[PDB]
Amino acid sequence: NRSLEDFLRNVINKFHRALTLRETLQVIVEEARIFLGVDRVKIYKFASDGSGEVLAEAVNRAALPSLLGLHFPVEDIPPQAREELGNQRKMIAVDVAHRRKKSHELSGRISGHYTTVDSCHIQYLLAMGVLSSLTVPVMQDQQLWGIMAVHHSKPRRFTEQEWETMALLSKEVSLAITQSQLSRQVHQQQVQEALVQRLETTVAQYGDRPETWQYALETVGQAVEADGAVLYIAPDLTGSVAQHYQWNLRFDWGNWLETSLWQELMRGQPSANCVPHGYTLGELEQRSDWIAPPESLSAENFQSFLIVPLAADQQWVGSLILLRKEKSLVKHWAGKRGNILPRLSFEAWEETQKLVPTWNRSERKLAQVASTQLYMAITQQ
Amino acid sequence: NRSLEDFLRNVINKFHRALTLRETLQVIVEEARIFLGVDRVKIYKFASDGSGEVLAEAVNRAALPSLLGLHFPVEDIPPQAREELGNQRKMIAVDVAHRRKKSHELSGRIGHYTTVDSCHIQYLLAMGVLSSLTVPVMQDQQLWGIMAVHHSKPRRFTEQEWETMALLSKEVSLAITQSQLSRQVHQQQVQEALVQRLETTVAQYGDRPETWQYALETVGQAVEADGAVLYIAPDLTGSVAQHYQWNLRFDWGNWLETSLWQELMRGQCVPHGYTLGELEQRSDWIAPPESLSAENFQSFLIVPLAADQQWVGSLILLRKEKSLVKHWAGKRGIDRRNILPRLSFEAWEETQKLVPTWNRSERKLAQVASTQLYMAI
Ligand SMILES: *[C@H](C)[C@H]1/C(=C/c2[nH]c(/C=C3N=C(/C=C4\NC(=O)C(CC)=C4C)C(C)=C\3CCC(=O)O)c(CCC(=O)O)c2C)NC(=O)[C@@H]1C
Ligand SMILES: *[C@H](C)[C@H]1/C(=C/c2[nH]c(/C=C3N=C(/C=C4\NC(=O)C(CC)=C4C)C(C)=C\3CCC(=O)O)c(CCC(=O)O)c2C)NC(=O)[C@@H]1C
Ligand SMILES: N[C@@H](CCC(=O)O)C(=O)O
Repeated sequence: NRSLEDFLRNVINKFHRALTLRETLQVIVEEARIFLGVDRVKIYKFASDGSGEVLAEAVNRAALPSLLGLHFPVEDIPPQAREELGNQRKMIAVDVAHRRKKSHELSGRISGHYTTVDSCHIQYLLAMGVLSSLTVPVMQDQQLWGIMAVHHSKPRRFTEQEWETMALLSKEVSLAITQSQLSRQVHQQQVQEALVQRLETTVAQYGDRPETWQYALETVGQAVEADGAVLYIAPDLTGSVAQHYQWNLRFDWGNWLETSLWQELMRGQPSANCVPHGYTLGELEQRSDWIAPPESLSAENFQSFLIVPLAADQQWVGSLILLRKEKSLVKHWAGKRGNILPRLSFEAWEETQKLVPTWNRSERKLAQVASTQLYMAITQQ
Repeated sequence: NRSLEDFLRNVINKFHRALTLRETLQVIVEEARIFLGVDRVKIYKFASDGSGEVLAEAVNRAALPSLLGLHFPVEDIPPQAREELGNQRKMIAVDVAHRRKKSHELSGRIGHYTTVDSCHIQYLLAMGVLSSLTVPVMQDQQLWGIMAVHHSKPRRFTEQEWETMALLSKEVSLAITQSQLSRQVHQQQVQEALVQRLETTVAQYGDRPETWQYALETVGQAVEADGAVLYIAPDLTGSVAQHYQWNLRFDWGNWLETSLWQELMRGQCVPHGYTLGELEQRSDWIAPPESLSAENFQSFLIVPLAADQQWVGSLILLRKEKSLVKHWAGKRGIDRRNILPRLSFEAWEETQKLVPTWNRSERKLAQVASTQLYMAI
């Protein structure tokens, strides 16, 4: 007999009333650095393409540089090393001055063997001013989420007491990542429900008037974090012209929406139940029925479209159109990357990248739930 | 630059100060029952043998009975059901009155029915249950247990409720991980505090024989043994074969000189476990007096204090037979357990006898203390 909105709030109040993920990573590296008495302890998180970022860092600035916020390319860690770190779950200790390494299991020991290090990784570590390195794999969903990096500018051997402690801290990071990922999912459930309740109240208050649909559309566009949005309402029983509503736009899509192109698009039909389908601008232009929009239309940098038909079997009543502009992202890399020899400079290199917007799992679900509500509201609930 | 003792206490203070595992399961089931408005929500944890226990429960007592603390046997949940819940991670809903079921993925979210086996139908009817939702609880990609949602009346669960239960299952899984990691850190302190306790008694209390008695009781308490034996091999040419005892009635001075224990205290500092049944079936086996066997020691953890060449002593950690009592939900038959379901789930109390084992934490701890003593004398 308790509402969902009240229930989700109780989950966070009791199970997710903690610190953020970033703040937790920061606490962990500082405790490791003090306990080890080393120059630098970092936490590095892989991206999908194998590259990564330094998310947390405790560092003696007099001894080592700060790599916080810097990105490293995929080639820095070759498949051989990733295999040993992830699938074998090996912590790796590199003794630079003697060009040797050793591996201990992240799991346990129940009881060291030295191996010669490749000359590239030796120069690499030298270029960093590092003579002692301990790489600790961070696991999540049986995958290498990233590493914990312990660096010292002087020769430094680690006792087993220190191995086990870093292995323990690795599980703490894994714990926090799990915590943060679940708290994210709960919060997405709150946003979903808050959108539904807001839409229901809007209709109950205003009814079947343009103010309802204008307010509802931009409420949805804001929840799904789009850059712009359009709600199209088809002619009802015995004809009722056509209604369209816009948010964060500049020109009237009214005439453009009546095009053969958009009538097919809004229904989710190719030829060129509220299942949202994503599109890029470059894909729509390749349609056989593609008709160019006005001049000051394509200059708004709108590149990503999420079109959701307002339908239910033999009943199509309209469509929800969510838009996203091309975004410019800045990444600071450690040295100039963009082969056989390692780079010997790790200075901050700035790069700007025009990324094509994507509609993730949560946003697509949110758009589905939103359009479903819109369908039920249009057919007079 | 920091000691280990200070570090581990900071880890617990900063990451492990919250509700216990038991308290969290009880919070979770109570929120689930109130939210769903059903008669009973339970959390059920599997043992290694396939059986399980109702750890937490929220129940409308005027609608359904209480199963809190009760054990259910392995036969109740057949291999195929464990496969669906575990490796396939299926949430299973049973509509008893129509003898049908539908399955949904624990993580899948964006409706088909199948006939339920007649046995599981009788089973749920015997419980007074007409509507059931079984949600797998995972840990390390293994089926840790289930969350059981039971209603006496027919009840179809909406999509919003499926996701919500799935979310609570992830919450349970999180609390389990936190609990286990909290246990590891605590066992790290026990191992640490043992060492510092010994070292304060080594370089300060001299080489008095009273030290080997205090270290024996300190280690014995840390490993939570019922009795401890420290055997000192003859020193140099021919000193004296000594032995210290803790919580040991009779004197094992004679039995230790036997080739039975002489071979056991030399391996063949890695700890190794033995049950009494193993010793009795040994080709090398000589019986002890009745006064020694009257204490009923069944589990032996022998840790040879040696480094290849030099073998100066051996550590023997002992545990008596344990008696565990189980409250089975209904009386189990002597045979034909997979043939017919029980129709009565009244608490049947059975006492069990078992030989205690030595887990990874205790064997690691026994190894730490043993090496600590080897370098001592
Ligand atoms: C040589 C042309 C190329 C190359 C090869 C290479 N790398 C490794 C091992 C590792 N390199 C890293 C990189 C990092 N360590 C860090 O701390 C950070 C920042 C947080 C980065 C980006 C890691 C983690 C490993 C694995 C663990 C280790 O310490 O070795 C090897 C293997 C070494 C060996 O054989 O012993 C090789 C061959 N590195 C380059 O940059 C070139 C492109
Ligand atoms: C028949 C002779 C034997 C038998 C077989 C059987 N069981 C199932 C399905 C399940 N049975 C359980 C048991 C429990 N449910 C609970 O809620 C609790 C907590 C107190 C227990 C111990 C579970 C979890 C399942 C799986 C999920 C489900 O609801 O189905 C089946 C499969 C049913 C099917 O056809 O799908 C079968 C064949 N059960 C017996 O007890 C007999 C000894
Ligand atoms: N060797 C794999 C990674 C294996 C792992 O994740 O453990 C790679 O380079 O992508």
